Amino acid sequence: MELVLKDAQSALTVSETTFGRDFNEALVHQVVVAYAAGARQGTRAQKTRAEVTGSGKKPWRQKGTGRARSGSIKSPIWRSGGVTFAARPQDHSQKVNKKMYRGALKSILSELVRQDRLIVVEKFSVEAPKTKLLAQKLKDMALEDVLIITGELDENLFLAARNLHKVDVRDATGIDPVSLIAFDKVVMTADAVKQVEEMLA
Amino acid sequence: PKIKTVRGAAKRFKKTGKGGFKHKHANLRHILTKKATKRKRHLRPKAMVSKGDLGLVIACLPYA
Amino acid sequence: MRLNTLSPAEGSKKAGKRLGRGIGSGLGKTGGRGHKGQKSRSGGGVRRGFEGGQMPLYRRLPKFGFTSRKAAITAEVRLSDLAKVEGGVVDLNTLKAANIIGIQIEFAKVILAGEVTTPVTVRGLRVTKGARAAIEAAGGKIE
Amino acid sequence: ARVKRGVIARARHKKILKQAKGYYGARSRVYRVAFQAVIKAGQYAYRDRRQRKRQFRQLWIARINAAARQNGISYSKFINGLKKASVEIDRKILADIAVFDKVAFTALVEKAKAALA
RNA sequence: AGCGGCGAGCGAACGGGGAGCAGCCCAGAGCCUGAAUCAGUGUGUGUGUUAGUGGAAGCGUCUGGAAAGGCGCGCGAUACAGGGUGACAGCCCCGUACACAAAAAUGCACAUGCUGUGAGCUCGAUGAGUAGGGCGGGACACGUGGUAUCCUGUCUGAAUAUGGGGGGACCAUCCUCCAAGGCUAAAUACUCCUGACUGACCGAUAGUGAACCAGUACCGUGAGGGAAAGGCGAAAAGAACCCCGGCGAGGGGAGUGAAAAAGAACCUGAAACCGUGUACGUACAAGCAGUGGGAGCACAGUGUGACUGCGUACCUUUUGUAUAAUGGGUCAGCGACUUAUAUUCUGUAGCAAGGUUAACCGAAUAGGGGAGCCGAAGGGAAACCGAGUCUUAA
Repeated sequence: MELVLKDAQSALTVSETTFGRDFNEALVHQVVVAYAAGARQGTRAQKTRAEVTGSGKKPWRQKGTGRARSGSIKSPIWRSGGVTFAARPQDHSQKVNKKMYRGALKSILSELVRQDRLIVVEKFSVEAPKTKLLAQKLKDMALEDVLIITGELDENLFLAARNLHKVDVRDATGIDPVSLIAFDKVVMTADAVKQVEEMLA
Repeated sequence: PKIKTVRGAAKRFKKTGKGGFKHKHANLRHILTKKATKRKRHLRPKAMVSKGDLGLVIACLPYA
Repeated sequence: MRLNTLSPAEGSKKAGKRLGRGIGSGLGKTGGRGHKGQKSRSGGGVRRGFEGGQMPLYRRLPKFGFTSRKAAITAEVRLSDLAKVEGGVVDLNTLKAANIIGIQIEFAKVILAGEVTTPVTVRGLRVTKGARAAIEAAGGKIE
Repeated sequence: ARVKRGVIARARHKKILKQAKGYYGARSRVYRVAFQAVIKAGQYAYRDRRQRKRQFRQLWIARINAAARQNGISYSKFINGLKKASVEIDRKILADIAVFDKVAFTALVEKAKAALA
């Protein structure tokens, strides 16, 4: 394919496999859910009938009293004892194949040039590490909810979007399923789209 | 945990190419003088496990 | 292509049987288990190969044979693997460098299983009669 | 994700107690009794949509039989005399005529008495 | 693989990928002779911990009881984590990002001075009631089995490096090691406790037994058991005063307040259950109390329902229940097919004669890691042969 720049108008060359694939929705839905489930901190637990504080004394006798038969004050039928299938902390991660993860990202980047939400820049830096300048760096660009993806380790630019809520700065190696979708524009420097084209082959 | 193979079944059956199981025939251990030589001749090849028994064997042999 | 627009493939997610939840679900009041027996109890159900108390099939039948301890250290080399051995010389130790056989293997056999194409050199292995007639049919020498 | 079920069990119970208005005693107030009052009342409603079409045909036939006999014929000979005359009025309208326009029924009986005999 | 009433079941190693990786002493006398070590103690430095300090910017306006809301127009941002404020605050407050701080006492490194052990070289030395054995047990995945190896209660008993152990009965080779002395960091397991921080965790019958003076009240001789019980309002402004009453209790005013139907027995205030008022029905009519038809009446379609046809609850369990079989006084809340891992099958998705990694590393859902696993070849008990192979002299 071709990716026209923001103002230099000199479209750098990308492989059409990575930015012009047909969209696979079942592939992208699976990798956007496995990203979402692998973000779960599965930290909860309840108490089974073993773990509730109480005695194993049978409350009344088995026969004789006209009550229903019981054998533990910690049974789950009873108030204040026992969750039946109580939770444990678990791992909600999913396995994604690498060719499914890379096929998803190649299918998201192909769709971002379809709905014109990929804009490739050649440089996006900011002189001072100030949020005020970047707040401006995006008015002339006409951006409000954006994800910046750079190839270098720009810490001046990185701090200047740390307070802006709708602006995210990445490093071209930590771009993911849900970040390439949940932002209105994706803006990539030309050194960064060289690397992203590479890792997705 | 892993499923434990019924180890006494893993000595009676062996899995074949299309998926079934070969097994030695019964009735050829002892008490053979009274058995006919024709009858003992047909118990010497290995046979295939029958249709109705196969669900009981793949239950027993999960790593076959 | 937003987060509230992505769907699974059709039929990729079946729901999952929820048992004991009323008359309309078709799984209420027994949980698909039927009426009172061993198999309708919690944890009930007999072990594998149980036949009632009839002698089970894996105990009705004789054990036979032995484990070889030489079949565990032998492997078969298809002719598809004679092109991946990285050098045109198929030793035993160069089949392991390409991850073809396995590191604990002492004997390999090259069998006629598909398309030897290149000048190859099998040294120190066994080949079959078909594989010998195919390695030499592509220009290969067996030692 | 614990789910408390007080809101939708209240609504499910309230829906059934609302169908039980006018029922006697605990069949209007108590859910356990009012549920099987409402389930029985729907069972009867199914059955008496069948019985309604019989009970009215019973009522028409009893009125045509009376109104034929004032004109001097039985119900059987009047219905046979109408079919031999190829008159295709049903019994709902034949009974409607019999109370509202009697002189339009004495004409129907005459047209039956003629073409019968 | 094996073990195994060869049943139920038990279950390895070798080898490979990783985390972390240090080796040293005594059985000993010399030359040299603090000779690095490894410790403790003390100044010294670097660094935490134990108090803290600074933090950056918003006003009009409408609704409202009150603005943090709406509409308008600005400003901070390495700070839009969070919390509080009369409703939802970047800019009101506390903070946060950031930049800083220590009398004194301590953790850690380092620099070490001073003390204790004690190097390096020459040589010798090479751990005996032991190994092994007989008996009985136990541990090894291994139940004495053909069974190694280890431990040892009992009884015995070597060789002493030209010698001894092991290599799964045993023997011969020939490979490998040197028992009968000891020390040894990291990778590992855990959390009474402290600090932050997080949650597709709970939200007062839940979550700890315990949101509340809870291991309490209570119960037991005792060991021990073991509760229930949260919410006024923004702020007590928590009701001055007047009435009835017994200088009561409760109430009615007056007042506060946005609200007292927020009045403390206090947010919301459901249902069972109990009343009052109104409409209709009902004192000659027999029964699952409804349903179908249906007058009359009362309202503004609703309500009631005379008379009338049909009509023996629900569940459970059963050949079969109105059954005089089970269960339920009723309401409200809770209450029962889960979870982990392995396996097989269907759906689906990716890649296909290949497909996928595990641990771990890691700027952490990326990338690396192909150890492996499954598949592409099977017959045979096996050796073996191999698109065939076993059977069998054939």
